[PDB]
Amino acid sequence: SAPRITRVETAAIRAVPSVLVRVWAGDEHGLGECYPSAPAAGIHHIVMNMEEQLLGEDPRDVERLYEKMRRWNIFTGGQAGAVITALSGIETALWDLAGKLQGVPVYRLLGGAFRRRVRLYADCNAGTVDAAAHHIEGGLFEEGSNEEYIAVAREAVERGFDAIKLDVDDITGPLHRDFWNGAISPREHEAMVARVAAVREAVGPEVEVAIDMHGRFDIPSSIRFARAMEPFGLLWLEEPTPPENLDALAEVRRSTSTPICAGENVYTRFDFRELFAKRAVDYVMPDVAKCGGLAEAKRIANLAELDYIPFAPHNVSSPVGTVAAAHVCAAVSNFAVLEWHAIDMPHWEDFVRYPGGPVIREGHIELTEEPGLGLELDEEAAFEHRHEGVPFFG
Amino acid sequence: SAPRITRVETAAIRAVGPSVLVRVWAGDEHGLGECYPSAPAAGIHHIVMNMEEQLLGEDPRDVERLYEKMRRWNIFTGGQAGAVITALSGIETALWDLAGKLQGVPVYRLLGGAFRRRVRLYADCNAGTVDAAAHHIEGGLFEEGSNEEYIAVAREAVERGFDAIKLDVDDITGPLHRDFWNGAISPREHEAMVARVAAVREAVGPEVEVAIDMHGRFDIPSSIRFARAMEPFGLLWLEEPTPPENLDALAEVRRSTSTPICAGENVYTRFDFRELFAKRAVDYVMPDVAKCGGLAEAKRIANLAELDYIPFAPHNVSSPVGTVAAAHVCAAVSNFAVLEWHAIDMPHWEDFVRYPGGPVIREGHIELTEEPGLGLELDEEAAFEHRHEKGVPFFG
Ligand SMILES: [Mg+2]
Ligand SMILES: [Mg+2]
Repeated sequence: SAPRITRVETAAIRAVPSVLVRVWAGDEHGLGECYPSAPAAGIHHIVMNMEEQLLGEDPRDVERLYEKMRRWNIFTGGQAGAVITALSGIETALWDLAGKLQGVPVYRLLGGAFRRRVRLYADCNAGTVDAAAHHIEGGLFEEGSNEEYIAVAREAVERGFDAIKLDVDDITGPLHRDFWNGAISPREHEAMVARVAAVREAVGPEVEVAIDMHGRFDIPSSIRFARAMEPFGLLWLEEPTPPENLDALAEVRRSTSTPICAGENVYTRFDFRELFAKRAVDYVMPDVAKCGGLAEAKRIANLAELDYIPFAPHNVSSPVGTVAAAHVCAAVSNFAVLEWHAIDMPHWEDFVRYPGGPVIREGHIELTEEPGLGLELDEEAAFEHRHEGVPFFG
Repeated sequence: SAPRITRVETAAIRAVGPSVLVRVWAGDEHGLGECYPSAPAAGIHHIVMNMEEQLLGEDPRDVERLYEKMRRWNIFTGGQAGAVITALSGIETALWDLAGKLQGVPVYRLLGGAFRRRVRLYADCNAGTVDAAAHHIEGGLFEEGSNEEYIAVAREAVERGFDAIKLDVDDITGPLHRDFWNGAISPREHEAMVARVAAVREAVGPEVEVAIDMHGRFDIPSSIRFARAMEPFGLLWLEEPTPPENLDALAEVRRSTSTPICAGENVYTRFDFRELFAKRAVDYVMPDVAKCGGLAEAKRIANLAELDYIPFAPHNVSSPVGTVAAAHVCAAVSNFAVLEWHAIDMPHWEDFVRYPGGPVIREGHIELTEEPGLGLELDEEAAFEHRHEKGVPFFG
């Protein structure tokens, strides 16, 4: 029927505040989500600014369409982050649209499906953190902070999960001497270990538990703290050091038996190419809605596959972004677990209408056979949660 | 008195591209900075604005501490590089300016001092051909006799007082380029390029310095074959033969020829230039102060290169505001070589700022004053006359 790109519109929903991107091929459209990065207003204008390049194009050639917007930003931050996260949502939409247009589920456009049910892992939060992921409410030198954690974990296993994840950082805490260096104090140190030890005993073994450090610390601290984690048999220790020098991560990884994980803050495929080269990790966790979309993500997984490195994507978006990734995780032979950060957000599922009923069930996500992404945004619901600048389509 | 930050405003002008202007206030006082023309100026705008809740009340004198505040503030919000970095770059400049006005000392005297007082520039002789993605408009490289048009400008620059010229040689959208996706150079497309080079060299002479940009569009084979050909013309350097992602590739090319390899306009932050210098991929380095991270960042970057005896020649595509700040840094480092000027084609470039003596540039050089904070002033008038309709609201 020779379809063509007709219009591209955005919208900002409040979740974990992500931006939705809709791409129309006449009466048809695809839906995309953009990792909640920097200001939503920003992603917005970046995405809309990509419309010219899109208009009049054929949706079925998404990979080509990707390289197009990507190379068009070479001199305007196309290696960057925001510009790419903005591209992540568009690409998803295109994938959604292409699948529906040809009438096939996205994963069949990614090489088929190695599996049809994807397993997840749930995050467990303490108080209230800010944009920099710092605890405004709660912390190491707190009180029922640990119990608060153990509780969330319990509910997580209860709700059907067998993989949990929690952070152990607090830089704006009283237990931290200086904000600028990455040093951990003797006392600050053992306080962390205890937080870990506690949850480990509560959940007992046979329950995968990963720990996040939000890349705040220095070489010595990271190393010290990592050896400490060894007797706990963690699924992994996330970003011990700052995301900018991968050589440091490698040095840390190389220093202990505890497995290392990162990827959340590395963008293009070219960058993971370097991450892998430095043998910097045991597990890779890129974010589909943030790194460049499903296509980019599959590649990254393919690269890791050559080294027998497990693929466990980072995900902190609505049911949309989450399903986008589910599709990727299904066409990748070396997938491990997909992240879920919504144990604390009751309305999460109201953002979309999924076939079976809920998206998540028994700790997994059961992908269907419907055409492309197989979703349906509930517009009144989404509006009921719209972030309030980024216009809601109209 | 305890100056604290009080207000942060933006504004998008029309330089070589829509560029966000940043103004920071600490009471009656303010500092001025200019962002690099990245993506939609609106995005740069918002990013900058979203940054205000982090500055209010801060002592704008500990500038470096504030960059790290915002940079680190953006760990999980695209702060590793690109847009967010170009944005902060503007805000950084402002503060570095504000601070100088407060302490009452020119900026270079805050960056460790000056090695030289007047900085030499180089003229890009492809300024008006500008495509948002660096592609060449209405024809490109080959055509009737473009070589003529280029020699005209080359000479126009020498006359203008310059002794350093920059030229393009890529026409990916031209009739002589077989495919837009691979980066192969055809037999005839190749001769076309060398022709452009030869034509300009024979015209201007051997003492004028000429560098050539490839806008990083080619594969290993083409880059290498073209580089080996650039050897006889004694170029100043050859800019980005391969795409800006893989530096190992850029390094592989550099080991290939005797033609000097230069790069750096597409890499942000000290952390990334470290890897660059690590791979020994450049003969020259050229980050962009209004894009990479700020004067401070740019100085660190120069220092890293100094270690390896590598020349520092920043990429410049901004108005008098960004441009001058760039010279402050050019002054505070021993390995400075040449700063870029990309406005030979726009008559009102100077009408944006009121500069101490007469104009800013004078005979291919920029002389620096002892006037606190940069030493320049926004001709609010001209500024607004050339505002940008698309949408970032002016200073109010
Ligand atoms: Mg994380
Ligand atoms: Mg260039």
